[PDB]
Amino acid sequence: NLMTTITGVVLAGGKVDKGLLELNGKPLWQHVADALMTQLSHVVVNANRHQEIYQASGLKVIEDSLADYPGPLAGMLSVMQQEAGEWFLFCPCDTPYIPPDLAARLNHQRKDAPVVWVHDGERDHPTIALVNRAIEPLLLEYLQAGERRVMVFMRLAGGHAVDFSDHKDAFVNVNTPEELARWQE
Amino acid sequence: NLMTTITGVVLAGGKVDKGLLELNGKPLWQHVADALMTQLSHVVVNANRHQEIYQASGLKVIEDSLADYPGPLAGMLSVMQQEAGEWFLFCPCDTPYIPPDLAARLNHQRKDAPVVWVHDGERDHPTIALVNRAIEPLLLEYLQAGERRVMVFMRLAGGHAVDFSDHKDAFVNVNTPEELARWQE
Amino acid sequence: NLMTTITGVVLAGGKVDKGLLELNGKPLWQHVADALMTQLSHVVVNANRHQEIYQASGLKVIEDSLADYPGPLAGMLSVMQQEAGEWFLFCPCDTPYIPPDLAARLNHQRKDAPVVWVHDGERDHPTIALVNRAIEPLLLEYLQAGERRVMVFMRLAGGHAVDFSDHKDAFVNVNTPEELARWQE
Amino acid sequence: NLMTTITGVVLAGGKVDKGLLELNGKPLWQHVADALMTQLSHVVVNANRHQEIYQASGLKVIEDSLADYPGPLAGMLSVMQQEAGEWFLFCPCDTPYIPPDLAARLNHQRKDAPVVWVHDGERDHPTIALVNRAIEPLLLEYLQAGERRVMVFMRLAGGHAVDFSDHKDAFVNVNTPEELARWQE
Amino acid sequence: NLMTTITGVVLAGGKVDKGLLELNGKPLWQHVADALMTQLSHVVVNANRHQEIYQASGLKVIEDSLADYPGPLAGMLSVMQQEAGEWFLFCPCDTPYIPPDLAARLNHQRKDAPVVWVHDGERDHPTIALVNRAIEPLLLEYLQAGERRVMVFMRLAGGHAVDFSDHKDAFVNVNTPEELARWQE
Amino acid sequence: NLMTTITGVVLAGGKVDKGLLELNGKPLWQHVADALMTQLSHVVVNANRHQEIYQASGLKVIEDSLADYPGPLAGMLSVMQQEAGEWFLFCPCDTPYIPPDLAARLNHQRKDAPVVWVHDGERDHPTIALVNRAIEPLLLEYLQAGERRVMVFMRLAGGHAVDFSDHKDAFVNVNTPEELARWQE
Amino acid sequence: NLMTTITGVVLAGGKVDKGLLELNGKPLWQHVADALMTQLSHVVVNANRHQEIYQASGLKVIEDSLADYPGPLAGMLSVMQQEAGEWFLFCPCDTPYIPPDLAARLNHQRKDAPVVWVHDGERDHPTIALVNRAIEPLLLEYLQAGERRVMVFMRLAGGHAVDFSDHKDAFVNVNTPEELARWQE
Amino acid sequence: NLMTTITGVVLAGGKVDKGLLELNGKPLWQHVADALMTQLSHVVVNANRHQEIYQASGLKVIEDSLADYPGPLAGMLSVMQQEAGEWFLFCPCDTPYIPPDLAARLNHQRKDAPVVWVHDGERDHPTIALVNRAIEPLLLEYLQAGERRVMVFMRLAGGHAVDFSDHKDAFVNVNTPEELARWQE
Ligand SMILES: Nc1nc2c(ncn2[C@@H]2O[C@H](COP(=O)(O)OP(=O)(O)OP(=O)(O)O)[C@@H](O)[C@H]2O)c(=O)[nH]1
Ligand SMILES: Nc1nc2c(ncn2[C@@H]2O[C@H](COP(=O)(O)OP(=O)(O)OP(=O)(O)O)[C@@H](O)[C@H]2O)c(=O)[nH]1
Ligand SMILES: Nc1nc2c(ncn2[C@@H]2O[C@H](COP(=O)(O)OP(=O)(O)OP(=O)(O)O)[C@@H](O)[C@H]2O)c(=O)[nH]1
Ligand SMILES: Nc1nc2c(ncn2[C@@H]2O[C@H](COP(=O)(O)OP(=O)(O)OP(=O)(O)O)[C@@H](O)[C@H]2O)c(=O)[nH]1
Ligand SMILES: Nc1nc2c(ncn2[C@@H]2O[C@H](COP(=O)(O)OP(=O)(O)OP(=O)(O)O)[C@@H](O)[C@H]2O)c(=O)[nH]1
Ligand SMILES: Nc1nc2c(ncn2[C@@H]2O[C@H](COP(=O)(O)OP(=O)(O)OP(=O)(O)O)[C@@H](O)[C@H]2O)c(=O)[nH]1
Ligand SMILES: Nc1nc2c(ncn2[C@@H]2O[C@H](COP(=O)(O)OP(=O)(O)OP(=O)(O)O)[C@@H](O)[C@H]2O)c(=O)[nH]1
Ligand SMILES: Nc1nc2c(ncn2[C@@H]2O[C@H](COP(=O)(O)OP(=O)(O)OP(=O)(O)O)[C@@H](O)[C@H]2O)c(=O)[nH]1
Ligand SMILES: [Mn+2]
Ligand SMILES: [Mn+2]
Ligand SMILES: [Mn+2]
Ligand SMILES: [Mn+2]
Ligand SMILES: [Mn+2]
Ligand SMILES: [Mn+2]
Ligand SMILES: [Mn+2]
Ligand SMILES: [Mn+2]
Ligand SMILES: [Zn+2]
Ligand SMILES: [Zn+2]
Ligand SMILES: [Zn+2]
Ligand SMILES: [Zn+2]
Repeated sequence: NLMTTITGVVLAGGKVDKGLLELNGKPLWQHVADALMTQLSHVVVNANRHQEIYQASGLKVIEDSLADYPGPLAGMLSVMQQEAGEWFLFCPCDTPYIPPDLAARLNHQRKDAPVVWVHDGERDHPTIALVNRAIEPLLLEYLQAGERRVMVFMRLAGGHAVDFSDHKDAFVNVNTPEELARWQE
Repeated sequence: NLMTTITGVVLAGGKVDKGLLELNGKPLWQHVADALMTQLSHVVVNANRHQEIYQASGLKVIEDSLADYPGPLAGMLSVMQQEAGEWFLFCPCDTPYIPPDLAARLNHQRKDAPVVWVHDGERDHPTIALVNRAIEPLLLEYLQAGERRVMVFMRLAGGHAVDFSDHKDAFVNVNTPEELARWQE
Repeated sequence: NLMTTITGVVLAGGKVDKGLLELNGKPLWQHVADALMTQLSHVVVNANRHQEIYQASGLKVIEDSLADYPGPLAGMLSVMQQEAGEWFLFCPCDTPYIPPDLAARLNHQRKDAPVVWVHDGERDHPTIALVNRAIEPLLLEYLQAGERRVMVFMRLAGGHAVDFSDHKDAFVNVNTPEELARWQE
Repeated sequence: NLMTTITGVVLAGGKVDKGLLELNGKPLWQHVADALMTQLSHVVVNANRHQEIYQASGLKVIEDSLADYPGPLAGMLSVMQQEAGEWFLFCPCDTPYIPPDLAARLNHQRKDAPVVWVHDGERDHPTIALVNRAIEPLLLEYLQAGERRVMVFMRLAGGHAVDFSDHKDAFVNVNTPEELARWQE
Repeated sequence: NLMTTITGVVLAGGKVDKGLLELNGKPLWQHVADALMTQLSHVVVNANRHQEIYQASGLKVIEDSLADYPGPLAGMLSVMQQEAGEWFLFCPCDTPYIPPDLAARLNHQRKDAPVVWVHDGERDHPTIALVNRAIEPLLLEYLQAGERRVMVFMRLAGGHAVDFSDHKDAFVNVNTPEELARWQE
Repeated sequence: NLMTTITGVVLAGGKVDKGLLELNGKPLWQHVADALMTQLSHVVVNANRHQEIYQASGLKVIEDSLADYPGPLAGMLSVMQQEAGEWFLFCPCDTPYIPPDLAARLNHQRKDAPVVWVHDGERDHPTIALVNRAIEPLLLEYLQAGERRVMVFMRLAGGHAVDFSDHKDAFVNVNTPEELARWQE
Repeated sequence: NLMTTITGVVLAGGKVDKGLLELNGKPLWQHVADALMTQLSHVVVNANRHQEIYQASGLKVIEDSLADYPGPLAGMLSVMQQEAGEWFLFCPCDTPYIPPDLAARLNHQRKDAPVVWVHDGERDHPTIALVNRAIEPLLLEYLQAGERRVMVFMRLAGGHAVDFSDHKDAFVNVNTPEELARWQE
Repeated sequence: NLMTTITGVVLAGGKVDKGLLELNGKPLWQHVADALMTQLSHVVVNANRHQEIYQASGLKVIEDSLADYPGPLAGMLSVMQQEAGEWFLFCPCDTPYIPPDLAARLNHQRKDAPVVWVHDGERDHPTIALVNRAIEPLLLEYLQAGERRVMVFMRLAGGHAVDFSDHKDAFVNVNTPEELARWQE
C-alpha cells in the first residue's frame, strides 16, 4: 500500500511559527501532520525552530542542511539527504484542510513523472508535492547554482501539476491570524 | 491474477438471517458466495449466527471480534484481524446479482486509494467494497471512538465510489420476502 | 508471506477413509488440515467420498478428474486443474504430526526446483510435497502415458527430497487402528 | 516485455483445414503464426489434424484433451492444461491480417480482467482473446457442464471486449476460397 | 533496503519503567530505540505508562489493546493491529547493546519462516524478534485462548531461533540497578 | 524511478557533424545530451566520427556495428547490441529543445507497446523514441532484409506515436546554420 | 517458475551432424532437446545445416550471425541477438543424459553471476551454461577482437563452474559412433 | 541483471594522482574503471583534480561536496548525493587487478546488510565496498560529527567483510612507483 511507501513531510520551516496557532483547538501544523498520518505510516517534520514542540507529538524532526540554502526547496533537499525513502509527500504547515486522498490522487496522476504538485483550480501549490528522491542530485545542483524558485525547479525535473479543483477549500492556506478567524469553527 | 490476491468476504452479519431465503432454489447468501468464488480463489463468510450452515458449504467462518463493535465495519475489522491477506472484497449477503467483473472493475478504478466501493448509478453500496488491510489501524481507532457510519469511514480513509451504472440491476438488494418475490424466476 | 502464496491440500483420497478415525478426539484428517491452516491461508481437501464431512469443516472439496487416473498423482493433478494458485503443499490425511514449519522449510530448500518432498531421515514421503503448477503439463503427460509412481515423477520433474530428520516423529503415518493406539494421548 | 510473458496460440482446430490455403503464397495459418511471432517469443499451435505440417514450421503442436470437449473453448483449455504460461493470446487460423499491436492493445485494455477479446467495430471475435490461466478451473467446469458458447463463457469469467474499430480490415476472416480471392494480392 | 521495509518496535511495556534508568547518560530504552533507528527508518514504542516521555523523543507510542491481554505478546499484537507494515522488529527496552546488524542477520536467517528470534549462544531472547504480520490472526487466537508463553507461540507459528553467539555481550539484559552498575562506563 | 531504468542515447550519427555547431554557446548535441541527463542517469552517444569530442564530455561512445547497416535504425541496433539495458530513449543530435518530461510522457503513453515515438502535432519524429530491447531481433531481421524506413519498422514492431502537441517548439530540428540563426538567443 | 523464464538452446552447431545419430532410437540432439523441454517452456536450436530436420520437431532454428564468428560462442551470441529472453540455458547436441534438474541447480548456484557452467567432477563443460543476456555486449567485443576460447570468456564475464559431481554419467559426451555403442541400450 | 542495477565508482580521490601512472601501458585508474565497466553498465569517477583526464575516457566525474569532508567516506557521500542509484560499488584507483566477479560475490554475500567490503585473506579493503544508498543519512551524520574512520562507519551501519582469500593477488594495491615496478609485465 501507498501508506507504507511514501514518507510524509510537514514543511514547518524557516531559518513564532504561525503554524503553532490553534485552529479549533489544534495547532495548524498538527492539522497537517494528522492528515498525513491518516494516509501514511511514517511522517516527519522539517523544522529549524521549536524543534522540541514538533518532536513532542511523536514526530522525528529533520533540520536543514548546514549548506544554509534558501526556502522550501532547502527543506525538501535536507529531508531527502536525511531520510532513506524513495518517495516523499511534502506539505506546508498552514494548509490544514488537506484531503484524505492527497497521496493517492497525486500518486495516481504522476504519469511516470518524478514530481507532481497540487493545482487547486485557481493556483498552484508547488510545496504540496509528491517527490521521488531521484531528483535529489538535480535539486542539489539547482540550489548550489543559487536558484530558489520552486515551480521552476519542479518543471525542470519533469514534473507537472495535478488537478484538485473538485476538493472544495481543501487547500486554503492560513496566512495570518485574521484569515484563521474566517475559518475558526 | 486478481483471483489469487484478493480475499472474498460475504458479510452475512448481525449480532433467521434473511440471507438464508432461497432465490431460484439457492439461498441469497450463496448467490453472493458463488459470484465471489467465480472471481476469487479464497472466499470466507463473516457470520455470528448459523455458523454451521455457512461452514457447511465449504467456507471458513469468521466471527466478530469480542470488542462487540457495531455494524458492517465491525465485520470488516474482524475479518482483517483474522485473515492474512492484503486485499478484501466485501459484499453483503443480499445482493445476489453482483457481476462477474466486480473485483476487476473495483481494482482497476482504485486510482491508488486503499478503499473503493460501488455506486450503482442511483446510490452508494459502501459495504460492497474493495479494501486494503492498511486501513485496519484507522478502522480500529474509528470504532474505538464509537463511530459507525460506513461511507464516512471510507472517505476518511481516502476512498471513493466506483461507477457501476452500466451493470443493469446487478446491485438489487433483496430487503424482504416481498422484494424477493419480484425477482423469483 | 508464504501464508498467502501457497495453497494447502489434504490428500484425503481414494476412488471408511481411515483418516476419519479420531486421534485425541480429532479426526486424523483434521489434524492435517489444522496444521496446514496454521501455516497457510487457503487450504482445500482432495476427496472422492464423504465429501460432505470434509466440506462441513469449512474446506472446499476438490474431486478427482473424470479421467480416472490412479493414485495420489491423480489428486495432485486434479487440484492443479481446479485451483488457480502457483504453489501447492500437499499432505496425506494420515500424518497428523506434521510440523509448524513444513511450508517454510520446504520452500527454503527448493533450490529453484519446481517440486520438493519430505525425507524424514529414514524414508521419503513423496506425497508431502511442495509443488509448482508449472509441472501440470508434465504430470498430465505422465498419467496419460499410464505411469503412476510418485517419486519417479517428482525426480523426472527436477525435484528433490528435503531433510526433516531433526523433526522428531513429525512424519509418523497412522496406517491402522492399531498404530493409532500407539499414539493416542 | 510482453513479448516474453504471453504465449501465442494459433487455434488451427477441429476434430483439409481451410487454414492451409495460401494467401499471397503463404498459408492462412502461417500468416497468423507469423504475426504472433513478431509480437511474442513463444508461440504454439492447437491442431488435431495435419500436426506434422504445423510442426514443420518450427512450432510446437498441442492436441486437444482426450475429454473430447467441443469447439474453440476445448482448444483453449487443452493449451492451458499443457503449457505453463500465465497468459495466452489465442487467434484462429483464418484472420491473416491481425495487427502488430494485438497483444499490447489487448493487454493495455485488460482493466484487470482475466480475459479480453477483440471487437472490430462491427462484431465480436471472442476467439481472438488474451486469457489468464486463472480461468482454467472455471473453463473446465463450464465444458464439463456441457456448455460451449465462447462469449458467454468469457463474460462469466469477468471478461470484456476491446475496441479495435480503428484497425482497418485487420480482422477480416477468410471463411472460404471465394472470400480468399477477394483478398489475394 | 531493509531499512525502509521493517518497522522497529521498542517493547517498553507493562500494565518507574527500569528502562528509564540512564546508562552512560542515556536512558536504557533510548539505547534500544537509537540502535533500531540506525538500522530502520520507522520505529515506534509500545508503552502503557510514561507515554509522554517516549513520545517526546520523536517516537510514536502505541498503547496496548483494550482486550487487556498479558505480557509481551500483547504488545506485539497491539502493534500489528495499529501499524500497517508487513514486518516488525521488536526489542525490549533493557537490552541496550543490540548490534548494528540485528535486522539484517535476523532477516537473512529467516529461511522463509514468518518469525525468528535471537539465541545469544546461552539463551533465547524470544522478544527480540522479527515478525511478519501474517501471524496476527494466530496470535489473536492464542491470546484469546488464554495462552501467554512467547517462545511456544513463536514455535507454533513456524518460527526458529537465530544464532548471535558471535556477538559478544550484545544481548546483555539490564535487569536491575545493580546489573546496570556492572555496565556503566 | 524511470531515471535509473532507461538508457538515454544521443544519435550523433552518420557514416563536420552539424550537431557540433553551437547554440547559445553550447554545441547542439550537448543540448540534447544535457536534457537527457537531467532525466536519466546513464546516457551514451552513438557516433561514428569525432568520437573523442563526444567522449570528452564524459559520455560513452558507441560505434555502429560492422554490419554497415544504413541510417538511424543502424545506430539503434548497434546500441542495443552493445548496451545491457531493457529500455532506450533515443534522440537525434539536432533537437536541442527536447522537454524535461520526454521520458515520462513517452513511458506513460506506451500502452504496453515495445516502442513509441514523438508526434509534435505537425509531424512524426520517429527517431525520438522509447524502445524496448525485445525488438532487437526484429530490427536485426529488418536491416538484414535490406529495409531502412524508421517509422515502418516501428509500426511493424507494434509501436505508436505519442502526442506532444502541447510542448511548444520543443521539437524544432536545427537542419542548417541558417535555421540555427532563427533560434540563437 | 524457472520453466517460463529461461530459454533452452540446443547448440547443434557448425559451419552429417553426429548429433543426428540415434541413441536408443532417438537422435542424440533430440535427447538434449527433450531434456530441456521437460524443464523449460520455450526451447530453440542453434543450427547452420539440416535446419529443416531440427525445425520439423517443432523447434525454432536460429542460424549464426553473418559476422561468421567461430565456435560455440558464436552460436551463443547469435541466439542472444535473435531471441528476446533474459536467460538462456545452452547445451551441446551430444550430451544426451543431461539431468532433469539442470536449470534449477545452475540457477540456484549462480551466486549472482551472469554466467555459470557445469563441472561434472572431472572436467568443465563450458558450453553447458546458464547465461544472462547482459553479457551480450562483452561477447560481441570478445569475438570482434578475434578471441574464441569459451571458458576464458565465461571467467572474464564473472562466471563460475557449478558442481554436478553427484550426477552420475549425466554429462557423458558422445564423441563418436564407437562411444555411442558403449551407451546403446 | 546486477550489471544494470549497481553503479560503479572509481575513488580517484583527494583534495599527480599516482593513479595516473601506467601499468602495462594503461593508467592504474583505468585498470579499475575497465574492470568495473566489464561488470557494470554505468560507472562514474569521484575526482577532485585532473577532472578533464578522467572525463575524457567517457566517464562522468563527480566532485566532492562543498562540505569539505575528509577522506574516502567524503567521496562515497558525494557520489550518493549526486547519483540516483540504489547501489554503488566503490573501488580505489590503485587496485588494478580487481576480479571479474567483484560485484557478484559482494552482492551474493550481502546477507541483507546495506554495506559489504572486501577482506583479501590478510586485510580489509573497506573502500572496495558495495553500498546501499540507505546509509546516506547515517554517513552524513557521521561526517558531520567529525568522524572519518571507514571501517568503523561501515560496521556501525551493519556491514561486514566478505572473503576474497581465494582471489590470488587481485587486491594488490599499488602504493608507489616502486611497487608498480614489481608488477609491470
Ligand atoms: N526548510 C526550510 N523551509 C522553509 C524555509 N523558508 C520557508 N520554508 C518553508 O516553505 C513554506 C513557505 O514558507 P513561508 O514563505 O515562511 O510561509 P508562508 O507565509 O506559508 O508563505 P506563502 O503562504 O507561500 O506566502 C513553509 O512550509 C515554510 O515552512 C527555509 O529557509 N528552510
Ligand atoms: N459483522 C457484523 N455485520 C453486521 C452487523 N450488523 C450488520 N452487519 C452486516 O452489515 C450489512 C447490513 O446489515 P443489516 O442492516 O443487518 O441488513 P440489511 O437489511 O441488508 O441492511 P440495508 O439493506 O443496508 O437496509 C449486512 O451484510 C449484514 O450482514 C454486525 O453487528 N456485525
Ligand atoms: N485423488 C486420489 N488420491 C488417492 C488415490 N489413491 C490414493 N490416494 C491418496 O494417496 C495417499 C496414499 O493413499 P493410500 O495408499 O489410500 O493410503 P495409505 O494407507 O496412507 O498408503 P501408504 O501409507 O503410503 O501405504 C493418500 O493421501 C490417499 O488419500 C486416488 O485414486 N485418487
Ligand atoms: N481445439 C479445437 N478447436 C476447434 C474445434 N472446433 C473449432 N475449433 C477452432 O475454433 C475456431 C472456429 O472453428 P471453425 O467453426 O472450425 O472455423 P470457422 O469457419 O473459422 O468458424 P467461423 O469463421 O467462426 O464461422 C477455429 O480456430 C478452429 O480451429 C475443436 O473441436 N477443437
Ligand atoms: N505490551 C505489554 N508489554 C509487556 C507487558 N508485560 C511485559 N511486557 C514487555 O515484555 C518485556 C518483558 O517485560 P518484563 O517481564 O516487565 O520486564 P523484564 O524484567 O525485562 O523481564 P525479564 O528480563 O524477561 O525477566 C518487556 O519489553 C516489557 O516491556 C504487558 O502487559 N504488555
Ligand atoms: N548510427 C547511424 N546513425 C545515422 C546514420 N545516418 C543517419 N544517422 C542518424 O539518424 C539521424 C538522422 O540523420 P541525418 O539524416 O544525417 O541528419 P538530419 O539532417 O538530422 O536528417 P533530417 O533532419 O531527418 O532531414 C541523426 O540522429 C543522425 O545522427 C548512420 O548511417 N548510422
Ligand atoms: N553456432 C556455432 N556452433 C558451433 C560452431 N562450431 C562448433 N559449434 C558448437 O559447439 C559445440 C562443440 O562443437 P564441435 O567441436 O563441432 O563438436 P564436439 O565433437 O561436440 O566438440 P568436443 O566434444 O567439445 O571435442 C557443439 O554444440 C557444436 O554444435 C560454430 O562455428 N558455430
Ligand atoms: N573524495 C575523496 N576521496 C579521498 C579523499 N582522500 C582520499 N580519498 C580516496 O580514498 C582512497 C584512499 O586515498 P589515499 O589515502 O589518497 O591513497 P592511498 O595511498 O591509496 O591510501 P592507502 O593505499 O589506503 O595507504 C583513494 O581512493 C583516494 O582516491 C578525499 O579527501 N576525498
Ligand atoms: Mn503559507
Ligand atoms: Mn440489505
Ligand atoms: Mn498412509
Ligand atoms: Mn472463421
Ligand atoms: Mn528484562
Ligand atoms: Mn535533422
Ligand atoms: Mn562433443
Ligand atoms: Mn592505496
Ligand atoms: Zn516513522
Ligand atoms: Zn480459501
Ligand atoms: Zn517457444
Ligand atoms: Zn552511465
